Amino acid sequence: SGFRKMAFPSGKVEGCMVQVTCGTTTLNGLWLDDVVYCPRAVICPNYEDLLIRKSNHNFLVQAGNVQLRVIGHSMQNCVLKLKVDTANPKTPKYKFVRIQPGQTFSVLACYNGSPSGVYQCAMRPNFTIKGSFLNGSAGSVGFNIDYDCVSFCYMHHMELPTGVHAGTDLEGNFYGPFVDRQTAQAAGTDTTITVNVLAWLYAAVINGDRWFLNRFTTTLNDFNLVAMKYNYEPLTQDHVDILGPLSAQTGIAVLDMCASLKELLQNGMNGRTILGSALLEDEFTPFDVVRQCSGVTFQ
Amino acid sequence: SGFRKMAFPSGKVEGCMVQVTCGTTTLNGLWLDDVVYCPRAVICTSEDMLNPNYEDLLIRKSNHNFLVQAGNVQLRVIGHSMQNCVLKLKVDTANPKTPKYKFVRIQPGQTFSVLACYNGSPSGVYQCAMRPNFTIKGSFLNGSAGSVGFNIDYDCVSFCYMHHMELPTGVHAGTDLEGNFYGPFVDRQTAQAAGTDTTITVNVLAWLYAAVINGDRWFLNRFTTTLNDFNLVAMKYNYEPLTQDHVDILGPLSAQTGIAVLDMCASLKELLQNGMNGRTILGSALLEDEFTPFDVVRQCS
Amino acid sequence: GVTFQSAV
Repeated sequence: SGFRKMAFPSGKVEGCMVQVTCGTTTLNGLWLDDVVYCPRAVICPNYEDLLIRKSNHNFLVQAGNVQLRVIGHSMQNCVLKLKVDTANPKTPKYKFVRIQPGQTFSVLACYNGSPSGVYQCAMRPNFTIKGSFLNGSAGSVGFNIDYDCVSFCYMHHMELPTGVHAGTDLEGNFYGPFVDRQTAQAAGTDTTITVNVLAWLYAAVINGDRWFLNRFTTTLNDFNLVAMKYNYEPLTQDHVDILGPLSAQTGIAVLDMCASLKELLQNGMNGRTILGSALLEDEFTPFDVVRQCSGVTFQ
Repeated sequence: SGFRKMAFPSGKVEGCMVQVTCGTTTLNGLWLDDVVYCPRAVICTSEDMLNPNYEDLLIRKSNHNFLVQAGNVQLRVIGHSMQNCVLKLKVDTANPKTPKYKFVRIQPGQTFSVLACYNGSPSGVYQCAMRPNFTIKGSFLNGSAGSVGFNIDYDCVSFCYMHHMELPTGVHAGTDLEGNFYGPFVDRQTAQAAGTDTTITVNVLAWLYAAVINGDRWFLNRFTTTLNDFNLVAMKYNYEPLTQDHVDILGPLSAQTGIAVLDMCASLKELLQNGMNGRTILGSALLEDEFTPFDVVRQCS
Repeated sequence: GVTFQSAV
């Protein structure tokens, strides 16, 4: 029993974090095989291309107490790739993936190359993440573990004026309409991740919290008409399919649960809580609920 | 900026987790140097879990009755002893991944990270607090016993919790790493109930300070209170008493924000009476009590 | 309703 915001175990990623320094700028790097990935702003309208006329020795890469020898450098989108002379012996089985809005991941927040904390975050519909980051955190990474594989999906770059965060995938492509320069940028209107809310209502039912179940059912089209009016993401048939397991495991068909959620939006919670929350939680995916409630492990 | 339930990176603990089996019973163990620590209930039979006599059960065991597996490697048990509710299995190999560590017994209100494991393998990491009634509100399934809670301030892993059981309300009970239960609980499946839980007041105040640090002031008011009057109000909402120690502990956050501790207490009194009226604080619509004053300083600027 | 959380 119980249900917590649960991150993936971070050990495989901790052994990849290093410190990257160029001039007076220091941030974090991700050391995989014989390349260190970091935000290209470490070399800093900046002409990043014109600025990389530095030598390999201009980039100081420190893994713990060891200095890594940089033997090449190149830029890919907003990420710098530092080639080093030693492959990371701790490199896990991994790949780079670009996630979709609504998908969650674990963030290993790092400073000066040292991991400091781990938490779960969701890619918001407006392509920000509601992270917890201070100066020096650029280059911290986000990841999921699929089976045995670390899928890296996020590299942290900056904080927007509302205090939410923006970054790239590991190929340097920003999530959202953002750029890595000091210009006026704002988080767009955000929406609620409907399929995740339903997933969390299933988690609630699995944990015996059922007061919001009702006799009513609905259709995908009828639910979406109401939900769009409350700035909820549309629910697609794909979402219905993905919730299939939880719908079966609880006896609440997705559209039956949709009628419960439909009522929660129009009527509020009437002073009750669900799983210890007084708002509708939308940063658990259907897979997040399955992994936590069935005890899936990673080796 | 931002404020999240932030756990410690779990790698230093992941490298200590093993699987312990005795007969048909399996749980997790904590392999530090040449000792594997695990709940002594691994030696119970499914039949006798109401009134196990652990001394009697343990003396009937041989070292070779304990199957200890680190990954695909089987560790050889060369000795065993019981300390309170924890079994200590001596093995012939010191764990090469043993971090710098210590054992600490924590007080209610303290937080820690939990590495929930099954069959010696990690499932996830989350933050938890020792509740005033000495339970923890964990996320644990059958086979999670032997998972540990820990902090890693600086370079040292401080182990403070080993998981044993789930109570009928769905919250959890376990021990420190010397095998002493938190709270009045015992390693028996006899009927046990958690006392009424209360809210960790000093943590709520710390979290309001985190909210002000992150630029939110809507809940402040012009009033101050006395310590005793605040405690009279707080008790009526099943909040823990606030002591002068707690007031002292909040001194730093009080200085960083310019809001005196008893001024923040008067704001909490008003929040208890009014609720949030559709607003949120740090992304929550209720008053959060599992961040300590130390946690806030660790996370905030 | 108290449960050890070993596995059997």
